[PDB]
Amino acid sequence: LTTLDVTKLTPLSHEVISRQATINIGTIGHVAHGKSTVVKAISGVHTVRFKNELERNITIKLGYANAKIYKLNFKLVRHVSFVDCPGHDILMATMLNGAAVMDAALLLIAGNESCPQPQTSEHLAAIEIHILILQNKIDLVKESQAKEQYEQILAFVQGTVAEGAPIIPLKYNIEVVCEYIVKKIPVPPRDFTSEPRLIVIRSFDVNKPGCEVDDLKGGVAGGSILKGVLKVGQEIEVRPGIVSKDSEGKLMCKPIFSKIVSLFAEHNDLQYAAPGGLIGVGTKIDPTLCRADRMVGQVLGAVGALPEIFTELEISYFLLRRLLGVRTEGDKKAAKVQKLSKNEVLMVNIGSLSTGGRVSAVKADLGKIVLTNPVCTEVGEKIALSRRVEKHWRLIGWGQIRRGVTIKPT
Amino acid sequence: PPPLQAVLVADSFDRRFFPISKDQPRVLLPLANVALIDYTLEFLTATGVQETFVFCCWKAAQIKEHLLKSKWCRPTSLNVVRIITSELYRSLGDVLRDVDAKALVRSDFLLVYGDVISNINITRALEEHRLRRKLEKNVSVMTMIFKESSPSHPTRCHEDNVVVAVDSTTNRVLHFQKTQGLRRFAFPLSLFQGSSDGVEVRYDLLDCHISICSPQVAQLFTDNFDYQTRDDFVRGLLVNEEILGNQIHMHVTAKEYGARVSNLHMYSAVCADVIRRWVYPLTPEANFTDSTTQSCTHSRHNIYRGPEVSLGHGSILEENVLLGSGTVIGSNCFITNSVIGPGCHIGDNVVLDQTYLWQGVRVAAGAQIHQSLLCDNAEVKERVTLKPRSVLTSQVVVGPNITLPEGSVISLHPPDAEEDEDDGEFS
Amino acid sequence: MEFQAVVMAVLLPVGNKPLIWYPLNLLERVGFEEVIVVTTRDVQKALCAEFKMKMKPDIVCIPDDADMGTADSLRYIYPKLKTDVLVLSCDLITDVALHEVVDLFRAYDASLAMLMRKGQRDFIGVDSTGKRLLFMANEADLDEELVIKGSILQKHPRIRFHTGLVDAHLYCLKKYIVDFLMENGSITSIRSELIPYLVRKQFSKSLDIYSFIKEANTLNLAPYDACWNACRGDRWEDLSR
Repeated sequence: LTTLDVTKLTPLSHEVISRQATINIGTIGHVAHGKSTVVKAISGVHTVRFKNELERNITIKLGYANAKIYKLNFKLVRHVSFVDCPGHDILMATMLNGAAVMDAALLLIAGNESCPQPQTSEHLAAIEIHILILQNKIDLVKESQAKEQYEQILAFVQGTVAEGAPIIPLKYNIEVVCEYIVKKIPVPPRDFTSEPRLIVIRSFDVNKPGCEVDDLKGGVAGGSILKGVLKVGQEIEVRPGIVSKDSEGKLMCKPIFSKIVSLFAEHNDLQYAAPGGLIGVGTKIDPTLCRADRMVGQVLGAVGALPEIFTELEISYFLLRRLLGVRTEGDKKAAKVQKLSKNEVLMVNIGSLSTGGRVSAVKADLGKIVLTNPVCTEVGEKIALSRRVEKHWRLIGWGQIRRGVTIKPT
Repeated sequence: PPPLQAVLVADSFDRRFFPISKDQPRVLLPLANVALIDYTLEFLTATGVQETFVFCCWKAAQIKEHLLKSKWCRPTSLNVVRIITSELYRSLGDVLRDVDAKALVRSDFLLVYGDVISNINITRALEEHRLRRKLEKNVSVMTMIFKESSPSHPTRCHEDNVVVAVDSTTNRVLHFQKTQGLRRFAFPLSLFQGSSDGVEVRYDLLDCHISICSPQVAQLFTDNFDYQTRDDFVRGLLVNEEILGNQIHMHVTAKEYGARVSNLHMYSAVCADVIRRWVYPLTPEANFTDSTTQSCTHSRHNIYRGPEVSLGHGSILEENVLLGSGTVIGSNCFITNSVIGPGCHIGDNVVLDQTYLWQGVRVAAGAQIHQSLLCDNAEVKERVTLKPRSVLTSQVVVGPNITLPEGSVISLHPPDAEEDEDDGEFS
Repeated sequence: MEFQAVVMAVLLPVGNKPLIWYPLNLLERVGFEEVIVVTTRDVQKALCAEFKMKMKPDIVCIPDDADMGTADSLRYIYPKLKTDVLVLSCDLITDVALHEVVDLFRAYDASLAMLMRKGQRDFIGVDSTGKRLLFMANEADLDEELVIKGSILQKHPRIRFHTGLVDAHLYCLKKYIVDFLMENGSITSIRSELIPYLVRKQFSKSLDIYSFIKEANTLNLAPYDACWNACRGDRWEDLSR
């Protein structure tokens, strides 16, 4: 069983005190709905199932999956989490907007062919950045296996400009990859001394229908801790808060303050918060105010996080020429990034907070994007800019915040 | 079980009525001496809606003033209208996102534009929608209202003509696309293979712009930022099939009238239909809005006469003519298929054909007017002939002895109108 | 006389009783004292001699060349054609009352009448009444999108589409259709090119094409599974006959 406590000063990255979810390990590849099988083989069947609702954004939501690594009746050495979502562009844009995203990169490519999807995955991995490829072409001829190894060696030589030092090749491969990762995954330095900061990527309401008159607990939000550690009972505050435009003008933003009643992992978690996981903070918030995924896109802070609420931000336009790595044989203007057209709806994904916005104006140096909803991320952090090519939003450019409009109601 | 709710959009976000919209909101344009908002509100009241919200962005003050002095704002009215105004709205997507954020709707609401003339009863469609939602466990998300028609009818304007491919058995929409500027149409083959029981392509439908919606529609709008209009949402859902399936269903009616005015072509077609009692019980003499001025009497050939008309000697009202109260008609006038607003003044020997005169319009004797539109307080001098499709807006007075060309839209504002003047047509 | 029964064969007297006997009997179920059959020559231009051992009311047989399609066979047999024709195929096992199909050729004075059945790849589209087909195409010539003209929707704003339907290869055809076939050698098979050509040509004193939908039987297709199904159903079919 767990051996957690409520007395800690400076925990270690691989400290056995928590031993629940230490480093978020992302897996980006051309699996095409095959990486789920790899994650299940490496982690389990249904280890993480605590709150299920109607999915809101299936294709734009990152998915976390913890896994405990033990060796020797065995001793748990580390516990990393597999993070992978459909759509490499969204993950790449989230990674290239700050830090604390997929510390260890893995490639679940196939050893069957070298299709354009592997090239796109390699380009995404290069843009985001430690990487480690893996041959998923199980049950293949030995001569075909050697030919695939030669082809993968050629591809790795081509990619060695950015990252070319991966090595890997039905359950034996899982153990071999686990041992290689444990030997090779460097420990990431995380600053736990800063004030707690989390991004809410999921909302929930555990009040069952026809519940008790007093036994009605609500306000169990879910997300990822940005920087710092928080304990149960802390007076946390929501940076976005409740926004109401009923004032016939600028929308008043009232922050929500609540005590952190509990913190839950996939298993029973302790009061302390381990950075790098999809922790669920169950607070004493109104269940109505946070419906199913209604409270997503917010920042949970304990001491009034420095990110001030913003309505419009002036960014610096810097876009890519073509689609990164994606250039099909046809390529009939498919990899043609259009210019900064006015009144175009595009999302800015600052770290994990993804808001939307329409470009009001721009003259060659600063686009004044009015956010679709009020956001509070930073004052000069790197903000991405993604646009929908064909029913799929894809990263189009980067920029930095220079000025804009802010407000702070209380 | 919960009371019916209907979100009303009082802002046609496109620009299809300049320069008319620059002076008066489109929603308040008098169709038959009655505002379009009154028509839509009466439709909603008759069909059984109990709570309505009207969202206004353009000239919200005038719409609010008109609404607060209407019948539906009285405490005895069964519909509780609520005016929501905000200058940041730019499309229907913004309105639906605000609806989701403020969380007005409870379940199974109505989505209609603010310029819809209809008398549809949606009880059967509502029952079908609710039954399918309960049977399929929240799979169905939208229900559309379409009126059967022929591709040659004037109401089917070439701009908004649409074609659909649907499932005959389950009334499920599988493809949807407008037909503007097209000689041939394309249909994806995939929908054939998914269900090989027989798809049906329909081109005889008319888009009544009436929708039955679920809070899932609001959630999809507040997730998909790029969506701006209903067509965008429909196409995006029909291109994103496997993920969040969310089948869209359709209800087709063939015994009741429903249309949405969007341009002068549709305005004229709808006015002609309304005068000819096509939207019964809604009728100019029915006085569905209990106002003293719109009291009317109905006679042969659909000659609608208000109080204190004082028809002049020798004048002839041929058919399909409505006269506002307080109008004055000269001698030997010939008025046909036209609508004259209250308080107008017409001279002698004037010929009016398929024209539309709002309140306060003054016309000198001897004029010939065909198929044109004259906004309120306009004036025309003697020996002036107006060609079809002409437009006079907001007190513009046309000088004597001139004949305007076919396409002649004029207004006080210089740039938008093709010509601006106050005492002539030559500069 | 204005119908001249014509039987195509490019078959094999397989089954309990000869295969070619099954459609031919149908011809003697309703008149048709005389019938023209065209045999193959790639294998041997002598199958007519083998078929001459049957006991039908009256038979006419004509040999062909080694390579010749159905349209090519009609091109060869044209000098024996004087009126409208009724093209059939040897592989066809059905109990259809033929009088329905010819009625479409009779009442509406159509230029083409065909029989089409609910099978149990090629798209067809008929009008609301389900008699006059308006469109037809195959996935071979379509890449991803099915194209419909504006004019046909102007004249017919409601088209019902069928996908899994199976042809019976039975067609009542006019004489000037055969004359047009004479005028152009670009046509090699009826089903492959001739019918869609007429369907498209209906919209440029016009062309009328009608299909009758059935719900009872198909033809013995080339695959052996179809032959097995036909053998299984032959006992039930011949119970009435």
